[PDB]
Amino acid sequence: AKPQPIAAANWKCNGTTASIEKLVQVFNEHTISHDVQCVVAPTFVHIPLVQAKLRNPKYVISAQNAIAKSGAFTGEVSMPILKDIGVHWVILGHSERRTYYGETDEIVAQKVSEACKQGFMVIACIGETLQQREANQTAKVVLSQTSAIAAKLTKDAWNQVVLAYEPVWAIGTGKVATPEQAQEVHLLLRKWVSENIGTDVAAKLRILYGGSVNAANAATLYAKPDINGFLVGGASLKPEFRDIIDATR
Amino acid sequence: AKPQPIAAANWKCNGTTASIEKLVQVFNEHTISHDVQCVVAPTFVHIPLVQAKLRNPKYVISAQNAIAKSGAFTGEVSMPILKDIGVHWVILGHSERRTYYGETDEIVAQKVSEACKQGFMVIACIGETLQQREANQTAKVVLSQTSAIAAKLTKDAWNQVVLAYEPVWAIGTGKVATPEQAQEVHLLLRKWVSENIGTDVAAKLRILYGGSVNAANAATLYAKPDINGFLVGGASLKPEFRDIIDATR
Repeated sequence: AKPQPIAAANWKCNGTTASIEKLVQVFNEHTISHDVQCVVAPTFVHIPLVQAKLRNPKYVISAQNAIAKSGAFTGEVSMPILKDIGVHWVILGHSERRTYYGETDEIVAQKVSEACKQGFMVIACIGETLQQREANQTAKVVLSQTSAIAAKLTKDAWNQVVLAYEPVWAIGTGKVATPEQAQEVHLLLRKWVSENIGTDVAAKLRILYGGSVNAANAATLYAKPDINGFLVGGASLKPEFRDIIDATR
Repeated sequence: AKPQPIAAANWKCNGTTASIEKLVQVFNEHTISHDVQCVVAPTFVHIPLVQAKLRNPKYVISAQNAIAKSGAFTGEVSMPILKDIGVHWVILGHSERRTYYGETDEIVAQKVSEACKQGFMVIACIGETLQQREANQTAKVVLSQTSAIAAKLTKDAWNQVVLAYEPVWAIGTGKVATPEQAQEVHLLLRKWVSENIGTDVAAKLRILYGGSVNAANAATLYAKPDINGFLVGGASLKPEFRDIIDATR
């Protein structure tokens, strides 16, 4: 049996107080009747508003990034600061951060390890570029990204790990991976985890797909046996996030 | 006559809800009886708490960084998002961001220009390294940093600019610039502004000093004619920020 699914909203760098209040009300009013962990990841400055307004019992709040330690890091938000304010989920290694903001495999791996030590649930993002896919390097890349993370984790830390496979070419581009494309990658990831980390770990691990998930494509993705839900960007700013949650039934 | 001074607290990546509530109460209870703009720059996730608790009428709240535009920038906070939530001050180009987080002169200049266009008051940070100082390059460096910013500003934008001269070797090191060291740089900066931007602009411009400012050294710094207040890191997490404010009398 599949583990508990996750439907996660990565709002990225978007929102106003008014738009968030309206969308949160929509999410609150959508009654969910199956076992699913819903996640909303607002910008840092919007975390308190979401904490104040979001009440749907299936939801938890995540940060979109963090640094490991407090101190003289003007502009950054640390893991201890998030834990103190009640945020104990974090997205780490998103492609935008890997690409724009210097986050190498080593940096991502270190952040994931620090977050697990500090008691976070971590949505750790992996995924190949268009060039890597066309060179037949998808497996090599996602396994190298995953193994880099794994090298800094104890076995027991994996209870806190969620993988999000987001092919870079599918992020924001209007070009979702097909169910077959996504399932092939999720299958190979789960096999690696089973063999390298443990059979128990692999059975319980959520491996989410992201990159152009929408209300219309989500259910046929979720029907694949190794897809455990979604990390949703653009559609998660809209009422159709409700449909995406319901696609994990 | 000097323009209105500023006393600015850069909390950097520090705080808990409990510590912030206590410190804000201390700041609230310290009654200020002269014309000074006090500024507190909390981490992004702490902005709403500070907005809720800080009531001293001499204070405004600043961000420690921003990006110019909303969109698909996971982990970042944009200038429109800050304006919407009521934050209309921002620190840009802090040395930690120049050094750790890729912010070149071009990047800082672009951010300052975008922030001014969006109606922010901007505390734009400049300053030389220890090696640059020892090579007799202090003036060259701070004027190059300032001119890079200036090249992207209209004259009228300078009504929104505050410069913060923070020699890198003084930040967090227990080694404040002497009043004479700081004044020499502030004098040369103001002369450049007077000649390159305008005499009116230079007379009104606040040029703040930062780098190891504390309660005991602040008044003799402020006595210098071209120092208009302070950008304070470590001491601003403590009750002696009150003394620093009072040193601008």
